[PDB]
Amino acid sequence: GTGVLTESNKKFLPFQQFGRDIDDTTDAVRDPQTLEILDITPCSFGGVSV
Amino acid sequence: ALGKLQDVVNQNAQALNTLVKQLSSNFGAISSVLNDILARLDKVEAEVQIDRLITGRLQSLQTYVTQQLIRAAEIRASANLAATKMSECVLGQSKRVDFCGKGYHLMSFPQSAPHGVVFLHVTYVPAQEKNFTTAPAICHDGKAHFPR
Amino acid sequence: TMSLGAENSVAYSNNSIAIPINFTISVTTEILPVSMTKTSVDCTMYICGDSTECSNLLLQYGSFCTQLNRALTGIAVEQDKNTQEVFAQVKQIYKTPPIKDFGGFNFSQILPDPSKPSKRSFIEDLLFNKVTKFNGLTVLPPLLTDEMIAQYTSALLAGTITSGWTFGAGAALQIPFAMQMAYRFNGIGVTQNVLYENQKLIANQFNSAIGKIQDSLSSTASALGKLQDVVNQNAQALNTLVKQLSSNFGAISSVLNDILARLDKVEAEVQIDRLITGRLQSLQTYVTQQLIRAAEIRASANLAATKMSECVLGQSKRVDFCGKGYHLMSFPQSAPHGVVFLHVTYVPAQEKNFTTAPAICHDGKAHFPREGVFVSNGTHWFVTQRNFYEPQIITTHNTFVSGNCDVVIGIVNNTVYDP
Amino acid sequence: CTLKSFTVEKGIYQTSNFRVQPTESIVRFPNINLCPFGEVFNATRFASVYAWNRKRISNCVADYSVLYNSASFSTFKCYGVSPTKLNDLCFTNVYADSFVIRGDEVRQIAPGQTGKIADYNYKLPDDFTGCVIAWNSNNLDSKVGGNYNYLYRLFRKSNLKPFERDISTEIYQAGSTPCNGVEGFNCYFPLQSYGFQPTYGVGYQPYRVVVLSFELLHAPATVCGPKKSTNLVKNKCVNFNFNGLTGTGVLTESNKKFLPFQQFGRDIDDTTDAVRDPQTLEILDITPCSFGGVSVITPGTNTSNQVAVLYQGVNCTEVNVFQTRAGCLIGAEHVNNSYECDIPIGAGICASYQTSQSIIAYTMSLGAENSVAYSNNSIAIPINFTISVTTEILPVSMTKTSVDCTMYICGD
Amino acid sequence: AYTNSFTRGVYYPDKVFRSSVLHSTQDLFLPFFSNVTWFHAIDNPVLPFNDGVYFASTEKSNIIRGWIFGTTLDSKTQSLLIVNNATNVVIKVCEFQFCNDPFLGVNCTFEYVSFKNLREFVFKNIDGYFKIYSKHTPINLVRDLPQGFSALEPLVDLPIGINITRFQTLLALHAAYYVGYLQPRTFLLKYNENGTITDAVDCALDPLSETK
Ligand SMILES: *[C@@H]1O[C@H](CO)[C@@H](O[C@@H]2O[C@H](CO)[C@@H](O)[C@H](O)[C@H]2NC(C)=O)[C@H](O)[C@H]1NC(C)=O
Ligand SMILES: *[C@@H]1O[C@H](CO)[C@@H](O[C@@H]2O[C@H](CO)[C@@H](O)[C@H](O)[C@H]2NC(C)=O)[C@H](O)[C@H]1NC(C)=O
Ligand SMILES: *[C@@H]1O[C@H](CO)[C@@H](O[C@@H]2O[C@H](CO)[C@@H](O)[C@H](O)[C@H]2NC(C)=O)[C@H](O)[C@H]1NC(C)=O
Ligand SMILES: *[C@@H]1O[C@H](CO)[C@@H](O[C@@H]2O[C@H](CO)[C@@H](O)[C@H](O)[C@H]2NC(C)=O)[C@H](O)[C@H]1NC(C)=O
Ligand SMILES: *[C@@H]1O[C@H](CO)[C@@H](O[C@@H]2O[C@H](CO)[C@@H](O)[C@H](O)[C@H]2NC(C)=O)[C@H](O)[C@H]1NC(C)=O
Ligand SMILES: *[C@@H]1O[C@H](CO)[C@@H](O[C@@H]2O[C@H](CO)[C@@H](O)[C@H](O)[C@H]2NC(C)=O)[C@H](O)[C@H]1NC(C)=O
Ligand SMILES: *[C@@H]1O[C@H](CO)[C@@H](O[C@@H]2O[C@H](CO)[C@@H](O)[C@H](O)[C@H]2NC(C)=O)[C@H](O)[C@H]1NC(C)=O
Ligand SMILES: *[C@@H]1O[C@H](CO)[C@@H](O)[C@H](O)[C@H]1NC(C)=O
Ligand SMILES: *[C@@H]1O[C@H](CO)[C@@H](O)[C@H](O)[C@H]1NC(C)=O
Ligand SMILES: *[C@@H]1O[C@H](CO)[C@@H](O)[C@H](O)[C@H]1NC(C)=O
Ligand SMILES: *[C@@H]1O[C@H](CO)[C@@H](O)[C@H](O)[C@H]1NC(C)=O
Ligand SMILES: *[C@@H]1O[C@H](CO)[C@@H](O)[C@H](O)[C@H]1NC(C)=O
Ligand SMILES: *[C@@H]1O[C@H](CO)[C@@H](O)[C@H](O)[C@H]1NC(C)=O
Ligand SMILES: *[C@@H]1O[C@H](CO)[C@@H](O)[C@H](O)[C@H]1NC(C)=O
Ligand SMILES: *[C@@H]1O[C@H](CO)[C@@H](O)[C@H](O)[C@H]1NC(C)=O
Ligand SMILES: *[C@@H]1O[C@H](CO)[C@@H](O)[C@H](O)[C@H]1NC(C)=O
Ligand SMILES: *[C@@H]1O[C@H](CO)[C@@H](O)[C@H](O)[C@H]1NC(C)=O
Repeated sequence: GTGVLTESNKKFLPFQQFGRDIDDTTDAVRDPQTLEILDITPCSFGGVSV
Repeated sequence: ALGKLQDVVNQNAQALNTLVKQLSSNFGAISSVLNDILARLDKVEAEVQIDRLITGRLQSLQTYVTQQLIRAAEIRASANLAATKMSECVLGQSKRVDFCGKGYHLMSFPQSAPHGVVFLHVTYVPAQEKNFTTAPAICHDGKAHFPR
Repeated sequence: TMSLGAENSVAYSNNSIAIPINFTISVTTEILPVSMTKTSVDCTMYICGDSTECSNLLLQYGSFCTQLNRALTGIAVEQDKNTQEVFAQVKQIYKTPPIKDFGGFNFSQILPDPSKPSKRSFIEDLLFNKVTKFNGLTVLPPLLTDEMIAQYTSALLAGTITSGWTFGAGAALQIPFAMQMAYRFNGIGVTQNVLYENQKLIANQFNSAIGKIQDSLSSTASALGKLQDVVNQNAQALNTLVKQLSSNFGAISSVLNDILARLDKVEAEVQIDRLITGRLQSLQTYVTQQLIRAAEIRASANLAATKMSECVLGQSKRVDFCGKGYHLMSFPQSAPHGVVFLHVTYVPAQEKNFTTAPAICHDGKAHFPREGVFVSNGTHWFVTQRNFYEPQIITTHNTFVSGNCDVVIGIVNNTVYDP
Repeated sequence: CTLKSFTVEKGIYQTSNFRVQPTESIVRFPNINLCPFGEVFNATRFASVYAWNRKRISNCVADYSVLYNSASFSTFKCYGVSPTKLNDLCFTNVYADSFVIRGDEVRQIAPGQTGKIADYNYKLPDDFTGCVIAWNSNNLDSKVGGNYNYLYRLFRKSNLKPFERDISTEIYQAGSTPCNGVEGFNCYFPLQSYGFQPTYGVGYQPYRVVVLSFELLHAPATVCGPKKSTNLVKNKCVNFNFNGLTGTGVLTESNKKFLPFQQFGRDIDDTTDAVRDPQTLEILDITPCSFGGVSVITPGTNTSNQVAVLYQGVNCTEVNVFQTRAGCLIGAEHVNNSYECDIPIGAGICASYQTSQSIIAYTMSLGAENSVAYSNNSIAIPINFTISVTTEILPVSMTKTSVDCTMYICGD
Repeated sequence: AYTNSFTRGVYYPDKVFRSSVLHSTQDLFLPFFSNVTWFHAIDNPVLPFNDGVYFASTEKSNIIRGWIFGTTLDSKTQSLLIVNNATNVVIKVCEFQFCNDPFLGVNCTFEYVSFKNLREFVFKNIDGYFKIYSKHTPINLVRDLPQGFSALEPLVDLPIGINITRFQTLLALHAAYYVGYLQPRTFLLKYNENGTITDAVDCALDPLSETK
């Protein structure tokens, strides 16, 4: 994916590896090397126009 | 049930939730996640699958813009009616029956609301009928008199 | 090369006026569509013929199918709204007394007729006689049946005949019909004694004009053309949607069972997705054209609902809104998927030209008419109203003073009587 | 589940479609001859490929599994049909085209191909519907010293059209030389013999081909699979198969005057509306199995979880139970009165709740009836008034969305 | 000699029942108001077949009782022969050297058996299958074909797989007939309530027919 990662308060149950969005893509993750839970947010808040 | 404004919020929210849900669908590809096709199949193997996503994502975005052009035309028909009630009911006194509340119209006051307007139409309603005998004309000294 | 009309150099002059000596009551028929047939189409039953081997492919397009049923349901619900906005304007079901003592006017062709199994008027039965595939498709009934729409056009007319303007503004207040019509003459700027002095002639002109509506509607095929056109457009749109099921779209056949009965799954799915792709575009085209066509019917239902309120529940001052002339009154008749208005109108007739002047000099004062115009026939000067020639002796009652004889262009010398 | 909510407000909701499931499956075929494919596939000698032999196959029952199960065949490619399906199907006629060919050249016997056999010996239509069967025939068709009895066309003026055939031995012209009916510099005899010897490599050995062309039409079928007929059923929802025409519906006797040659009947919009039974010869009308919709009628769940159901456009015999003009309505206490509409159903029917513990359904009230007190000299005049404030709400704008079409479609 | 065909030569285009419908079809038809060739039986010249033939005759006791079709006709190629003797209809494809003008005296590749009136027939050979349609009617005009309408009904369909470019009728010997050629045309056909075709439009005849 691509975005801003921020460590977050979404308290996953021990079996859950991911949290998901309405298009089924990732909204949050657990790190493969740590019990840290990360929110994922889009760059520029979904791009922007000029 | 004062719902004409909340019904416009609901229709635009329901149209966007449908537009976002349409990204989860396969349209006949191996997957709905575009990165999981590119991360599994090598260029010309993947382009055949990605064109199914592009075709279905064009058709679902083009469906949304078409329905929004139609929803926008009825919001404009309502904004032309609200602009006409501002002119004829607020800035004046309407003689048009039921345009401007019911009863004979005296005044209106415009209140703002989320995505809309509210008119407090003030009207005179006649309220206690009594029966009387009546006549077209009065005969006096052989002259017919009619009321002004 | 087409002709735009007869050419007419109208006889303008700085001191000439024309005033009508006589009038015609005219009745003219306006027809508006108000709703259209409440179709629906089950997108799965249309596309896949209800075959599971196809339905499991159709799920790959997700929510594409439910939003076609959302659109057709919204179009179907607003047909009952459009029918309510027009007819359901009356709060109570008014009815006329058993005796028809309406001052010489004859409503028998306009009012209900309990000879009929549905209680439609004589003219409503002319209208209902002149207006004239089973797998995906479905036709829903309207909420109001024609027997209930005919009870509204009966109440919305028994109120008009017995009480005039008043049943729109509040509770119906009864008034004699010969007096109702006097205040409708008074509303177009014709002095009310013009009705009472001509009441037999005016009622004969009205009764004769309603008689000619029977003949126009009985004889002429194009008369209800606006309603028949709305019926024809929806039938032509359905015929196209159904004939598109026979289209091949690049499959081995257009018959879905005959693909499934010839090919094995991995070979059949490649053919069935061509039919799904074409049948989905065939249905999206229909629903888009119906969403646009339903907006044209709604814009006509909103017009019909305001002609109902302003023409039937009132006395309109808006030019050509309630028919061509100085509008007096209008009567609603139901029609298949529409409404018909009979617009009773005053039309001035038998014009005569007179000499006129802006003001009249007397004692060096200028006199102006309170109501109407000054005219002369040569030897004498008179006041008249504008829309019917009734000449009166000029007096200090029918005139008002301002200024003096030096100020006004085209002022003339005549004695003003002090009564 | 339709509304994606645990609470639902007062209304009528189209939740589901209803349709009658078929009860039984009916199979009908002519009572007709185990098919003479053996007289083609096991013939002693096959034709030369330039002069291929066509047999009409008709008036028979054919178990194609005798062909497609067998290990004896080197290739079984099939187009517009899948071979395991052939036992279920029926056809007007079948044409079996048969010849000997060199084994490498068999790849030319398919639609869309080009090369000297496809071009000048035997051309398929590119919209073929049929199967191509081929096998190595070395022990049948090769001989010591070479078998010269089998030939191919090397030359022609122009390519064959689909199923065109050409016997001519006249001298081909390969250049500007006028040949005048004799060989020479750029003038040659148009046919070549294969000369098959058993010493040859597999690509050079003789192969036998049979091509089956299926005459699939809505005309009466004379070739069919072995699939057995059932007895007939009437006035009931059934799945059916007449001569390979699969369908679903209700079968009923009808007055349709089929002329003696007519086999099927059709509607205004070109759907199949009737058939004649291949054994019985009775005319049967077909109508679809009943369907409509399942509009669920509810007060709000904040009032009650009690519910009524409208089988929309359906008749109650096909599903207290009440037949409305809008469809069959199911609930309790659907009782005779009139009220203003709470929940609409259609054709003047409406429904509403009683908290006596029930959903009413009734013909709607239009309003209170009122004979106005008219007489030709009576007027009513109001002695008093009321100043009334009426709230009217109007939409004016909607949220200014915008979408980046590239980022929506392609996600960067 | 020549005659106007009027609206003659319509036939049921397929084996499907239809009723109360205006169906449209593209097939080999005799064009409306086509110019068709008239022959007296006092001869049977060899005639071209083109794409197919409409044939009609009018004789007091049936003199026309068969036809030869093929390219050489004389059976030096597979030649189709049709004859009827008032007890049977007899049909053959043959290469045996039968006579060059085999009037009915008052390889067997295929074989099959089964002005007082106007007798009408249509012959066509799509996919090499020889199709015959016919009608008989009591109409008594001598010179021209009768202005009016009737639909020809399919009799026969022979899967002979064979080429034809010429034909010749056969006469009873010890009366007139008409010949016109089919062309690929679009028609609109009116199927009645009882499924009979009772009217038609030739969609390329004139601008009014193209409008219809
Ligand atoms: C009102 O108009 C109707 C219809 O024009 C008149 O009804 C006719 O009256 C005659 C009287 O002899 C009857 O014979 C007819 O049967 C009636 N109907 C028609 C259609 O002609 C009626 O007389 C008029 N006047 C009143 C007071 O109602
Ligand atoms: C005003 O016009 C009306 C017609 O609109 C005239 O009424 C007709 O007059 C003739 C001759 O007197 C009669 O035969 C008709 O029966 C009348 N028609 C009706 C419906 O009553 C009327 O005479 C004109 N009046 C003036 C003052 O010009
Ligand atoms: C009404 O119009 C007629 C027709 O124009 C007028 O008659 C003309 O009058 C003038 C004198 O004012 C003459 O010169 C013409 O010869 C007359 N005849 C025609 C045919 O124009 C008439 O005067 C007008 N009446 C009034 C009171 O203005
Ligand atoms: C139009 O002009 C005539 C002129 O004759 C006016 O009528 C005359 O009026 C005087 C005074 O009232 C009478 O003495 C005459 O006997 C009248 N003559 C006629 C022929 O009636 C007339 O008043 C004017 N027009 C109108 C509508 O009143
Ligand atoms: C109406 O128009 C006519 C001209 O068309 C005016 O008549 C003129 O009046 C002046 C008055 O001083 C005379 O000097 C001219 O000789 C007149 N000309 C003609 C041809 O008559 C008339 O005055 C105008 N009316 C008004 C009120 O201005
Ligand atoms: C209208 O009448 C007035 C008098 O009431 C006329 O004005 C007088 O005209 C004469 C002759 O030109 C003058 O001697 C007077 O001085 C004028 N004024 C007064 C107050 O007498 C006037 O000319 C007349 N106008 C018309 C158009 O008839
Ligand atoms: C006006 O007159 C009418 C008719 O006499 C009165 O209406 C009747 O009133 C009685 C008693 O309330 C009712 O039972 C009848 O049903 C009424 N008849 C009709 C035809 O409506 C009426 O009450 C009088 N007064 C007012 C204020 O309208
Ligand atoms: C390996 O991964 C585990 C995951 O729990 C982590 O605790 C540990 O520190 C990691 N060790 C190294 C050497 O990467
Ligand atoms: C051909 O011969 C074989 C010999 O075993 C026989 O079983 C088969 O039935 C015959 N017919 C076909 C079509 O193979
Ligand atoms: C089988 O064919 C004959 C042909 O005469 C037909 O009469 C018969 O009804 C058919 N058999 C059955 C069991 O229907
Ligand atoms: C449920 O019912 C109570 C009492 O009628 C009411 O206060 C509450 O707002 C209702 N809630 C909903 C979600 O309708
Ligand atoms: C309902 O179906 C039954 C059986 O088909 C029939 O007798 C009845 O007339 C039908 N009624 C309506 C109103 O459809
Ligand atoms: C039945 O209801 C109707 C209105 O739907 C009403 O007119 C009628 O009087 C009622 N019958 C009884 C016995 O109450
Ligand atoms: C038919 O066509 C031929 C062409 O030569 C012509 O001689 C003949 O007059 C035509 N007949 C009619 C009736 O037009
Ligand atoms: C039919 O035969 C003629 C020779 O009489 C020949 O020219 C033509 O090409 C043949 N057509 C076909 C389709 O074989
Ligand atoms: C039958 O066909 C063969 C081969 O085409 C030919 O030699 C023979 O002459 C034909 N029979 C007759 C009677 O001509
Ligand atoms: C159709 O059939 C009916 C019933 O046998 C018959 O009376 C009628 O004359 C026929 N009409 C036509 C146009 O064939």
